[PDB]
Amino acid sequence: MSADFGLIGLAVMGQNLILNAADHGFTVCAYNRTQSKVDHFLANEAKGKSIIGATSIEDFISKLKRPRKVMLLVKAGAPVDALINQIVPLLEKGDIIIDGGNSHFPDSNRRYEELKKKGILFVGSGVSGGEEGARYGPSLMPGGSEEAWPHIKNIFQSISAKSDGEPCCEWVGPAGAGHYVKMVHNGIEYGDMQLICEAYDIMKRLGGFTDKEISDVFAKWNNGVLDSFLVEITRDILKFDDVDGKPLVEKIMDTAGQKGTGKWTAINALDLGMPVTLIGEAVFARCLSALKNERIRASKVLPGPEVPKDAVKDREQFVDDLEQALYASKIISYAQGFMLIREAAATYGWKLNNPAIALMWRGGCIIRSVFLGQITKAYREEPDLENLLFNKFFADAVTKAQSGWRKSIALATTYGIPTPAFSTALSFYDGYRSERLPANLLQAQRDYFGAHTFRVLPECASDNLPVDKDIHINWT
Amino acid sequence: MSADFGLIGLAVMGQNLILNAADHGFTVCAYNRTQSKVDHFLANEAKGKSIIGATSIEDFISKLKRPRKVMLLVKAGAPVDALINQIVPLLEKGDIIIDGGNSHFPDSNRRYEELKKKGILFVGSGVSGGEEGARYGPSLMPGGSEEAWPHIKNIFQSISAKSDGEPCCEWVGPAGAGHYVKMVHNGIEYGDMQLICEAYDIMKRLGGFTDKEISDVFAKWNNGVLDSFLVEITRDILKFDDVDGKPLVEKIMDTAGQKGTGKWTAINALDLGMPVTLIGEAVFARCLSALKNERIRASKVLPGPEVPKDAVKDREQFVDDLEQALYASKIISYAQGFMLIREAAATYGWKLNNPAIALMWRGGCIIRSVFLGQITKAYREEPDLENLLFNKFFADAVTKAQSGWRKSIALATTYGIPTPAFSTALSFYDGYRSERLPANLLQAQRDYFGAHTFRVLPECASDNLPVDKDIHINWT
Repeated sequence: MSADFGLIGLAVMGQNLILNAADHGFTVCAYNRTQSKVDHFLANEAKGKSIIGATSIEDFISKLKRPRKVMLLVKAGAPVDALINQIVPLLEKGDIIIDGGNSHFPDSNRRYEELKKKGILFVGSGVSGGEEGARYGPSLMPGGSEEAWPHIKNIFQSISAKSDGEPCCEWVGPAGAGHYVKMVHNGIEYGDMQLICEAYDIMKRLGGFTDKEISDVFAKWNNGVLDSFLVEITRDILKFDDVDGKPLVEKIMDTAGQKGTGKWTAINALDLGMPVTLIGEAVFARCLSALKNERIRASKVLPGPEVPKDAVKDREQFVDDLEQALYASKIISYAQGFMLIREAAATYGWKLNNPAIALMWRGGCIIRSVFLGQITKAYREEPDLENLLFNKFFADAVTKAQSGWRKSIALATTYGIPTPAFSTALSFYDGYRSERLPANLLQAQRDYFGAHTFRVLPECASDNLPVDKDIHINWT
Repeated sequence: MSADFGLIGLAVMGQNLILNAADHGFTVCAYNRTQSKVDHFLANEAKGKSIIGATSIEDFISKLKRPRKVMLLVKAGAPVDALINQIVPLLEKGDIIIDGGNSHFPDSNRRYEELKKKGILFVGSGVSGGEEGARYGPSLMPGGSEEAWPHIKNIFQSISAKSDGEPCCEWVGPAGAGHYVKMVHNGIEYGDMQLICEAYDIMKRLGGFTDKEISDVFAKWNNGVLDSFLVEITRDILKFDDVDGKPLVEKIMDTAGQKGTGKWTAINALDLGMPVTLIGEAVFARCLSALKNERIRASKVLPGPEVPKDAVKDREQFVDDLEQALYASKIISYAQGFMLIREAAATYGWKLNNPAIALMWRGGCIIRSVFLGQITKAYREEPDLENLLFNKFFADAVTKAQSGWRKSIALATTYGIPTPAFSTALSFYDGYRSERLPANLLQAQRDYFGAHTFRVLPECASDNLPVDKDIHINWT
């Protein structure tokens, strides 16, 4: 029948995607596990647009052009498998299932291979932008069956956010790759929110700035190198007054939530053996924050330095150093993010495209920023770039940051303001640039209590201690 | 027939356990997947001791007193399930399978429940001490079927290391709990090795100490508050000369290995939502070290501060500050370790005993130290202690450490020596003691781009913004 695609799952997110598609001249068939929301949606915001409803699953399936394109925006987990299982029999080879939910990539790897067995095409797609991003242009990160891409390309790229004419949507890669890349985006997200919160914390508890003053600093920083959506909303949150003129944010319970996609990145980093330390710290910091009552109790007993009113003499220098600390740390976190992507490409055998991934994150998504355009640029120039930090633009940024980065950390250190993300970024940076790390002692220790053996430095190879061989020493 | 227990798996580890049991007056039946190693072992080190061999699996099973006690010391994974599956039919209800290998606890949870279904008793046991620890007194951490404990108690406690008359072996708890606790011990281990390596690195690259000088510092520190096995072997490694008089350790390739048990703790911390940041950093640092060629390349291009010959004027003060940094950081890592244990007890419904776990880690194991005795003591006094840092002894240690801890970190920061573990410990400490963290902004941010909602501080509850309710604000 008539409908370019259908979408099941009519939460605000999916409704806005359908609306977005309709506005771009697609006929969309809207459906849900239930009914109330279909009729209601057709009655209100879908009215007078190219949006048709459905009553049955077979009705839905019947209203869709060939090959049938079935997008799901449902809760992750078994409900995704529920729909898939009741849709497969109503389908024929070459039809396309699109999971747009925040599904864990091994599930998408599985659904991909299972559907493939039946000749059904699978697209596991990341979607980012929130409610309003879905309405006007989300970031879309499709992966799965490559042969499904020519069929969803025009729908996806038309509705996606644009960055300098270019759509924020390219084919990510095979199997669970789209959801994988969406996962990492969410890990990076956690990192950027933690880094921003540390800047706020240092200005508040160390500098003694009012929220309006910290808001103005974010206003100022957004006008420069840190230009980004998260810095904008932070600027906006910090000046937001409660009904009583007092800053609303200072009344919020300081216990961070996490639905899960953030820990997944840290876990994956661990599985893959990549040092994604900042995202790790960002996840652990939310875990720390959850422990509200334990911290109230801790605050009454554990000592720390006094923060005098005059700890910051030069407020301009303080703020300028902090900007470089935030900015350099962010560069570390993203450099770590792309190391992860680099290792996952290699381990999973996925041909992940670094410029395209950065492009897809430039707009639509929560982490959108000018900074990301600069990442796209670096990888356009060298798509084989082994680390972001080997790019001149980022190497220069990090060189310029040196003094402000270290000064802000020593300052937070001296005055007892927690900087988990700033600290781990500098430690990683200083470790990463070390030709020789103290892991030589680590190896010696291991060979000592466990005879686990060790390799010799090629420049130290000798009679005993030969190159490319596992050496054990009797240390006793 | 005759044999208190049998042990399958005749690697050096298991051989030494059998030997240890024999010396304590047990008749042990030795067996292997194969034969050569059984005959060979009976021919040499088991000769003239109460150790008998076996030829068949049924032969092995027949030589064992009732209820039959079958210990496995084989490679983790499927080989453990292999043995179990071929032993179960040759067994009868109430017989006891003991897995002493380094098995991942969910596997032990599974084997426990499966064997339980057949009325077979299961013990998943941690074993720590290495080759020589197995020969004279390892740490043993049994968990599984409580009803198996009265049957293995005397064998286990007799052969285990002693700390002040007390055996380093108590019943850990149900299902996979023994292996769980062994896992965490190994996470803690990673942390202590990384912390030690950072002290070494700072003295070497920042202080410009020779290895003999750093060895003497560890000699000195081992005579005090840091008294421990790992500090001893480090002291010993650092003075160890290669065949050419040059320090051997400086020739070792600085790429750390990890068999896996270390990442498991960080992953579990993530699954459980506990801020086990130091173990995380220790695992990530090994991951960083593996990247040898990328770091050589990084070292040639990325800038950092110069370390002048006179960066350390006062070597005595430098060393004294560092000792407090190492010591305070270690206290953080262990405090994090027991938070993990605390959450796992609660989430899994396991009645984990904190004094007993600390006791079991006091001796035999790689992390053995006087420090651990002090942990046992703290939990004997208050077994309900919510955090180690609420204990006076540790609170005082951390109070005394303040100045040396922060000074060493600011120093490594200023001069560009990586201190991932020192840094994360201080950040965690400063976060943990904060009544209010900037997770209030995090929550505001989330409620803004995703309407995820937030709670109000009870002391800020009002007309709008009521207590114990999920608030959303229209920030725009």
